[PDB]
Amino acid sequence: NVVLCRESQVSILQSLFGERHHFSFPSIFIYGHTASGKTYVTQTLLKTLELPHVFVNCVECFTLRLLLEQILNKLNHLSSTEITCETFNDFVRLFKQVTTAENLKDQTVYIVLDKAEYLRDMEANLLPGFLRLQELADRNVTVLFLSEIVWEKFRPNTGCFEPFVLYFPDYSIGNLQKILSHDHPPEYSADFYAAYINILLGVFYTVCRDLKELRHLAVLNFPKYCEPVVKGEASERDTRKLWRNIEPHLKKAMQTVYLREISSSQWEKLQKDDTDPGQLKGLSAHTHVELPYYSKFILIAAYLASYNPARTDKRFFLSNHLLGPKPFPLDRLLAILYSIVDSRVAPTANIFSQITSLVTLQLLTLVGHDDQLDGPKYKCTVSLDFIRAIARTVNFDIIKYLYD
Amino acid sequence: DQQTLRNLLSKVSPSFSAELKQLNQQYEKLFHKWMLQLHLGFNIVLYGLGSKRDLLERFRTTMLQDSIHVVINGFFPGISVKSVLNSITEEVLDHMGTFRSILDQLDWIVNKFKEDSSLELFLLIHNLDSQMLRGEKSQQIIGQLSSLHNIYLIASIDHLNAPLMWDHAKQSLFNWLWYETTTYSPYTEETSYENSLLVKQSGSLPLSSLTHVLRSLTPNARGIFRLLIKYQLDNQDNGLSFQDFYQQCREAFLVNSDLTLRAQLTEFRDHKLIRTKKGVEYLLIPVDNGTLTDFLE
Amino acid sequence: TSSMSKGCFVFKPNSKKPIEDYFNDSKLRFETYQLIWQQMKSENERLQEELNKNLFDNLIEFLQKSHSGFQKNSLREIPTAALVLGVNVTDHDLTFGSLTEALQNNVTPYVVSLQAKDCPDMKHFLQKLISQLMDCCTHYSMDSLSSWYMTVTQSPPVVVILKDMESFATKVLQDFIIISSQHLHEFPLILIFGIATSPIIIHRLLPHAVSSLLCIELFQSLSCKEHLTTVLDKLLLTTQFPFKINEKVLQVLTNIFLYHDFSVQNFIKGLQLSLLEHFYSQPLSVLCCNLPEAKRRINFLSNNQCENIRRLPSFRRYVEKQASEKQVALLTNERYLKEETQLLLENLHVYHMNYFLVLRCLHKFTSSLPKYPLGRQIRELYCTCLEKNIWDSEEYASVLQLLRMLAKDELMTILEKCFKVFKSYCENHLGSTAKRIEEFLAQFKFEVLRENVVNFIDCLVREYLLPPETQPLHEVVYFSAAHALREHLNAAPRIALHTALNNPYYYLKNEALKSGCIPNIAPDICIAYKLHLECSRLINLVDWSEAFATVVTAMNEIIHARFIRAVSELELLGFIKPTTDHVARLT
Amino acid sequence: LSQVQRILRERFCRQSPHSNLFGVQVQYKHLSELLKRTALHGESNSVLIIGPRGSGKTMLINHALKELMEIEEVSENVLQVHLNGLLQINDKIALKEITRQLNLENVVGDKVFGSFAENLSFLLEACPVIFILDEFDLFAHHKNQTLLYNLFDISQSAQTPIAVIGLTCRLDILELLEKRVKSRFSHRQIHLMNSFGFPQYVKIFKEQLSLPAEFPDKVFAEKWNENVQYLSEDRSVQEVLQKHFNISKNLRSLHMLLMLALNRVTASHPFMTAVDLMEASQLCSMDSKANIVHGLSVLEICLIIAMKHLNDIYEEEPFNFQMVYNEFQKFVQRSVYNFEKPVVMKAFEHLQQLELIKPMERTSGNSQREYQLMKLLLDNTQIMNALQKYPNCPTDVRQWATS
Ligand SMILES: Nc1ncnc2c1ncn2[C@@H]1O[C@H](COP(=O)(O)OP(=O)(O)OP(=O)(O)O)[C@@H](O)[C@H]1O
Ligand SMILES: Nc1ncnc2c1ncn2[C@@H]1O[C@H](COP(=O)(O)OP(=O)(O)OP(=O)(O)O)[C@@H](O)[C@H]1O
Ligand SMILES: [Mg+2]
Ligand SMILES: [Mg+2]
Repeated sequence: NVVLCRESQVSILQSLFGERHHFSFPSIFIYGHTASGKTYVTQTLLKTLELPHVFVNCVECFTLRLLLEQILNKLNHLSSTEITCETFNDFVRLFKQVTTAENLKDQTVYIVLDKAEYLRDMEANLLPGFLRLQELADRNVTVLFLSEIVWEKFRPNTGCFEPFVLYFPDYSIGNLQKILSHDHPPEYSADFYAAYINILLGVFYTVCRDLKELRHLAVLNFPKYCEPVVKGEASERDTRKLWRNIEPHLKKAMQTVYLREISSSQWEKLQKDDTDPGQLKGLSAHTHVELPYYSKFILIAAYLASYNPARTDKRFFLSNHLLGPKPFPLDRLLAILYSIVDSRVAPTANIFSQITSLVTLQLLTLVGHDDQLDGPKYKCTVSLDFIRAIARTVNFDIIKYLYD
Repeated sequence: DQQTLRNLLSKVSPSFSAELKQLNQQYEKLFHKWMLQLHLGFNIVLYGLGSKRDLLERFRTTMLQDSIHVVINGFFPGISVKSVLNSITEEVLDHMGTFRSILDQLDWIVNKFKEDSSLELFLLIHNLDSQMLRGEKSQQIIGQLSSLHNIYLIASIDHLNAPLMWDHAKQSLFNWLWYETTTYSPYTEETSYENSLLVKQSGSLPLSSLTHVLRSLTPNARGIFRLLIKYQLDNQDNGLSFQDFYQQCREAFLVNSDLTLRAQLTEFRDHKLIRTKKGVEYLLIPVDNGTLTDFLE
Repeated sequence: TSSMSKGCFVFKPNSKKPIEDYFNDSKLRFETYQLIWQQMKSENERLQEELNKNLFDNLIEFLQKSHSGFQKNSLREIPTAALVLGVNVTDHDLTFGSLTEALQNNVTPYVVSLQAKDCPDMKHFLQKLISQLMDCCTHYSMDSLSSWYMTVTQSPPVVVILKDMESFATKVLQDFIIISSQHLHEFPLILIFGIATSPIIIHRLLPHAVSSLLCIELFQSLSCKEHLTTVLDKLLLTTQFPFKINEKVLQVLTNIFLYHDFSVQNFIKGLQLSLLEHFYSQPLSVLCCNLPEAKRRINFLSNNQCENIRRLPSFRRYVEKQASEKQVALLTNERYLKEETQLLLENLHVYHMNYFLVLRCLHKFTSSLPKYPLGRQIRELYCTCLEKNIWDSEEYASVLQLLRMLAKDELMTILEKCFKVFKSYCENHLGSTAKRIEEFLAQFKFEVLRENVVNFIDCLVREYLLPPETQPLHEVVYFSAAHALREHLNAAPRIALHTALNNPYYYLKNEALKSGCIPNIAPDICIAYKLHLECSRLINLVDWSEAFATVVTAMNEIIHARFIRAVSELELLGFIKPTTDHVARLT
Repeated sequence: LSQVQRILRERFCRQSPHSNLFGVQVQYKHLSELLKRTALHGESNSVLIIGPRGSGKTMLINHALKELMEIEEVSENVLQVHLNGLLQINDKIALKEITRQLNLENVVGDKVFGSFAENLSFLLEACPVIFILDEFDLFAHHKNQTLLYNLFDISQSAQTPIAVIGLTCRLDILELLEKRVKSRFSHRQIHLMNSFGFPQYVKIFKEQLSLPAEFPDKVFAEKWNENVQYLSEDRSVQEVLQKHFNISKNLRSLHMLLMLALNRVTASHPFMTAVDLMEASQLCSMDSKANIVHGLSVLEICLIIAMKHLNDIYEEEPFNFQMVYNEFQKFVQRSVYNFEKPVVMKAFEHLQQLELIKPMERTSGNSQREYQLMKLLLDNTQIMNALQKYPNCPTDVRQWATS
C-alpha cells in the first residue's frame, strides 16, 4: 500500500490528528473528485498510524437503525453482544457506555463515513447530530466525512457546527503517469511500460481523467501493445513503431470497450485471436423489437402525434425535435390510429390493453397524474430510427408525415 | 333543484314496461353456465347500458346460498382495498389483528387459503371501476386475490374506457370471460347528485366532507396535510412545488425519504384532497382559504 | 340488505351444511372433457420443457465459466446475462420456471427470483431476497446475507433472477449493484435480467457509472411464431387428440394472436373455451374420444341419441345416397344404424390420418420453393387449404408451374424429406405412395423423370386433401361457434353502447325505430344522447334542457328532473365531464 | 513544550471553560439574577436566549450554572435537567429522558398514565428544578406542542419552582409558537448579538492565544505571550484578521483559523509567525466550485462553455442534452475535438453526478436520459474565473469561450 503524489494532504491530516491523548477537530469534511484517493489515503493512513477507527459506508446503511447499530457493533469489537438502538438519543447513551473501556477512554476514537451524500437523504437530525458529536457525548470523538459534493449543499437551513473542509486536489498528467507506471509488469522494462502509459495518456486524457478507468484500459490493451516484440517484428527499444501499431487499436477501443458496448472479457477473447473490430454488434445496434401489428400502428401513431403541432392534423392525415416530445390526449391517438391504418378497426378491449401495455413497458409514458381513466394523456419515448425501422416493417412512410 | 325533491319526484312510469321485464328475464337463464365457468378457473365481467346491480342481486339470491360470499359495493364513496382486505381478514378468517403494510396483509391472506383448499369464497363486486378502485395498486391487489384457485370473482363495469385499466399481466391474472348483459334499469343507486351544477349540494363545500375523509387518514398523514394547509393560508395576498414541500416535511420530522412523501401524495390524489396545477409542477388544495381557516378548530 | 353506510358485507351460511349439476349423459360428457383437457395441458408443458433447452445449455455454460473465475480469484465485475425475452409478457413465467429447474440441476442449489411488484424500496428487496434464500436450502441487513452464505457452506454461486426488468425503480437497482459490488469476495452473486424489449433499456435504467460495474453478455429466447408452430404441429395437426377446430374458429384465434398480442397461453385459453363450449352443447359429442372406446360407447346408447344421429345433417345427406334400400333400413332399424355409425366413425378417423400425412408432404414440396405463395408456416398452409379446394384454385396452378422449373439437385432432397415423413409415423393406409416414393427416390432425360413425380403429387393432393365438411358425421368432432367465441374473447364495450343508444330497436323490438328516431324512445337516455350529438364540443345545460323538454312533452318539474337523471347518467358512463358544460369527449 | 498543544487544543477543538467573558456582561448579570431568584426563592421564570450561531449561548448558561452551583446551599437541593432538541423528537422520548435525568426510574413502577400532563405533574411531585431546552426551535415542530405547553403551564405558579431556559438560533422564534404556548409564555428574552468593533476583535485574538498564568514552566510562557503581543501589532496579521472579520464576527471561525495556524508549530519551529496565519487563512478561504471546475477534463469544460452560450441567448430558459450537443457540434465543425454522441453523453452524466447540473422535474420514472430539462448551477462570472484558473486550457476552446 503506497501513497504517491499526496505528501501535503498526509502531512495536514497527520498533524491535525496530533498525539493520541490530545483532542482534535469535532468533524472534518474531505471532498474531491471520483478517484482522488479519498478512501485510499484515509484508510492507509489510519491503519499505518494504528489509531482505533470505525469505517462505515453510508450506501449500505439505508436506515437509521442499521447505521447506528453498525457503528456501535464495530466499536464494541474494539473494547477488549449485539447491542440494538433504534433512535439517535439511545445511540448517544450507548456510545457513552461503550467508550468507557480502558482501550478507548484516553485516545481519539475516529468514525469515518464514506459516501456522506446519501446521509443527506436520511433523517433530518442525523447530520447535525454527527457534526456535534464531541459536544453531545463529551468523549473525544472525531467524525470524518468523505464525499464528492461541496459543503454548500450539505448545509441545513438553520445552520450547523462547521467542519474544517479539506480539499483533495486532482491528479494532473504527470501525477497520473507516476501513479500508473509504479506497478510495472516485471517481465518487461520499467521504461517500456512508462512509454506505453505515455502513448495511452496521449490519446485518452482529453476524454477521461479518472484513474480507475485509465488503469483498466492500461491493463486491457497491454498484450496487443507488445505484440510486435514477441513475433520478432520490432525490438524493445523502438518505441515509434510500437506507437504506430497501438494508436489505431486504442482509437477503436475508445469507441467500444470504453463505453462498455463490448465487454472486457469478450474484448480480451477477441484480441487474442486478432479479430476485435466490427465483428460484434455490441449492446447497442440491437434496436430491433418484435411487435404485434396493431402495437406497431399504435406506436407509430403515438410518435406521429407527439412530434407534430395539433394545427396540422387536417393538413396531413385527411420548436423542432430539439425540444422533445409533447404530450397528447387519447382521442388524438385514436383518430390518427384510425386514419393511418387502411383496414377498418373496431375498438375492442385488446386495443386498450395494448395502449396500457406499451405504458407498462418503456415505449410510452402516462403524464397525466389526474384522473387517468377519463382522458389519459400520453407521451412517446422512442428514438427516430426505432420508429423508422418499424415503419419500414409495416411499409408506411413516416418521414413524409412528420412536420419537421 | 334539491336532492331530496328529486328523490321524491321519481314517480315516473317508463314507456316500455313489459319488454324490459322480458329482457331481464333472459339473463336469468345463463346463471348456471356462469356457475360452471367460475369453477373451471374463468372470471366474468359484465358490461352493458343499464344497471347490473339488480341482475347480480338476483344471482346472489338464486345461486350463492350455501357458500361464503363477499358483496362489495364500488359505488359507495368511502371505500378502498384496505377496507376489503380488512373485511375478509376479520370477518372470514377471523385473525382480527394489525399488519404493518397492506402488501404484507396480502401475503398473509394469500398464504392462508392456499394451505386449506376445502375453504371456498366468492366475490361479488357491483362496480369494479369506480374512482376508488381504479389505479394500478388496487387492481394489482384484486388481481392477485382473484388468481387463486379458491376465490372466484364476478364483476360489472360501467365506464366507457374501462378495459384501459388492465394490461397483459393483469389480464393474465384476472382471466376474464366477457359477458354482455344490457339491461335498462336506471342508476338510481349508483349516482349521487353531488358536484352537479344544476342541483344544489345542500352545502357546496361543507367542512364535514374534509373532516370525514381526514378521519380515515393516519395521524402522520394528517400532519403532512396540515402543514400544507398552513402554507396555503399565507399566499391569500397573491402553487407549492414538490421540492419545497419535501424540504418542509423533512425538517418537520415526518418523512424519511421522498418515496414515502410521493406515496402519501397519491392517497390525497385519490381522495381528491390535492390537485397538482402543473405549470415544473406545483401542489394546490381546491378547498377555499376562508373555509380552510374555518377548518382549524 | 345490500345497501348501507358499510362499505362491503360478508354473508356466510350460518349453521348450514357438484360441478356436474351445472353441466346438466352429462356425466360421461364431462369426464371426457376433463381427460382431454388434462392431456393437452400436460403435453403443452412437456413441449415447453423441450423447446428452450438449447439456450439453457449456453446459459449453464456461462454460469460455470463465471463461477470458475470466482474459483480463480477466491476486482470482480458481477457476472450478468441479459436474457432477451419477448414482448409476450403472459408466457414469460413458464420459461423462468423451466430455467429455475435447469440451473438447480447443474450450477447451484441456490436460485431465487424476484418480482418487481414485491420490492418498492431497498428494505423490501432485501427482506424478500433473504426470505427466499432462507426458504430454499426481523430487520435483515446486507451483512446478514454474507453471514448466511458463510454459515450454510461450512461453494456454489448465489443467483438472482430479476423477472421483469422495465418495472423496477431505478434507485433500488443502482443501490443493489453498488452494495453488492463491494462484497463479492464473500457473496458470489450472478445477476440475470429479464429484459423484455431490447438491451438499450439497461442504458436507460442504469447510468454509465453503475453499468460499468457489470459484465453483461446477451442471450435469447426462441421467437413466438415457432413456439406457436410447434404447439400447432402437436396439439391440432395430429390424430392422437380427437377434438378438432373448424377453419373459421382457427382464423379467429390466429387473428387474436397475430394482431393484438403474441401469446401462446391465450391461444390455449381459446382452445379450452372451444372444448368447453363443444362439450356443453352437442349431446352427440359423447362420441368424441379415442376411436376404439368410442365404438364401445356407441353400443350403450339410448333411443334419443339415435334420434340425434338421424337428425344430424351430414348423416342425412349420407342416407340421401342410396335412397332405395339402406335408407329405410337405417331410418327404421336402430341396430343397423348403430353398426353403420361404427363404420362411418372408422372412415372419419382414417380420413383424418391420411389427410395429415399427405399435408406434411405437400409442405415439404412448398418449403424448397422460396416464393412461398401458399405460406411459409405449416399452420397457414393448413388454414388456406382447410376451407377451400386446393386443386380447384388458380393458386395451386401457380405453385405447380413454378415447381416444374426445379432441377434434380434440390428435388432429390425433397423426396428425402417426403420419405422421412412417411417413415416417421408407421401403420399408414398409404402403402402404394410409400413404395412409389421409394422407387422415385435414389435413381442411378431428367425432364420426363420430373413430370411424373409432379403429376404424382397432384394425384395425392387431389385424392386426400378434401375439406372436412364433405364427410359423414364430421359434426361430432368439429366445433363451429366462431362468433360467440369471439365475443367472449374480444368484446368491445364501447361499440355495444353506440348500438344501444343510437339504435334501441335492436334490444327492444317494438317498432321503436324508423331511421329523428321516435319521441317515445328508450327511457330518457337516447333523447339526451341524440341532442347531445349535434354540438361542436359545446353544450349549455339550459339550452340542452330546453331542447330535451321540447321533444319529451311532444308538469315541467318531472321533465326537468328526468333531464337531471339523464345528464347524471351520461356523466357516470363518461360521455360528458363537468367544467356551461362545453365538453364532448366522443368527438 | 507540548503542554501548549494540550491547553490550546482543549481551548479550540472543544469548548472548555475559559476565564473571561467578551462584552456580554449585562446579559450575564440579568440571567444570573433570574437563576439565583429561582434557586433561592420560590419563583418560576421563562427566558429565551436568542442569538446567532456560535455566539456564546451554551458557554454563558454553563458559566452561570457553575457560578451559581458553587454555593453550598443550592447544590444539595437543585436538580438540572438537560434536554436537547436534536436528540428528543417525540413526547415519549422527552418524557422518558426527563424521568431518567431526575433518576426516578424506581419511583414509577411502569404505570401507564392518561396524559402527558398528569405524568409530568407526578414526576415533579415526587426541590427546585432547572430545565435547559437547547435547540428550542426544533421543539416547536412537534405535532401538538405538548412539551412547551406543559412546561410553561407548570411555570405559571404551580407551587414548583421551575426555570425554563430556551436557547434558539432563529431570530423569529416567537412567530413560530402557536397561540396557546405563546400566551402562557412569560415575555422575557436575552439577546446575544455579537457586537464588537475591530479593535475589540484584535484584543480577543491576542488574548485567546495567550496562555493562562498557571503553567509549570514560566519562562517559556512569558516569551510566548510576548510573541503573541508582537503578532497582534503587525500589519499583515491585521490584514488577515480584517479579511476574516468582514464575514463572520463570531469566535468559532476565529478559533478554527487560530487552530490551523497553531497546528504547524514543530519542535524545530517553536514560535508562531505571520506566514503561518497567512497560510491558515488561505486554507480557510478556498472557493469550492472553482476547485470542482479545476478538476474537470477538457470535454466537460467544452460542455460548460456550450451551456453558458445557451444561457447567453435564451436567458435562463432550461435546456436538455440535444441543445447543448447541437451548440458543441456548431463549435467542433470549423477536427481534433470531434467525438460521437455516446462519449459526450458519458461526459454529460458526470456533470450531473457532481451536482453542477440539476434536473428541474424530479422524475419518478425516466424521461429518455436526453430531452430532460435541466439547470446549470454556476453564474457567468464563476465560469470565467474558473477558466482563468484552469491549468492548461487549449487555445481554441479559450477563444470560443471568450468571444
Ligand atoms: N495517491 C495514490 N497512490 C496510489 N494509488 C492510488 C492513489 N490514489 C488512488 N489510487 C488507487 O486508486 C484506486 C481507487 O482509489 P479510491 O477508491 O480511494 O478513490 P476514491 O476517490 O476514494 O473513490 P470514491 O470517490 O469512488 O470513493 C485505489 O485502489 C488506489 O489503489
Ligand atoms: N461573547 C463571548 N464571550 C466569550 N466567548 C465567546 C463569546 N461568544 C463566543 N465565544 C466563544 O466561542 C465559542 C462558541 O461556542 P458556544 O458553545 O458558545 O456556541 P453556542 O452558540 O453556545 O452553541 P450553538 O452555536 O450550537 O448554538 C465558545 O468557545 C465561546 O467560548
Ligand atoms: Mg466516496
Ligand atoms: Mg449551543
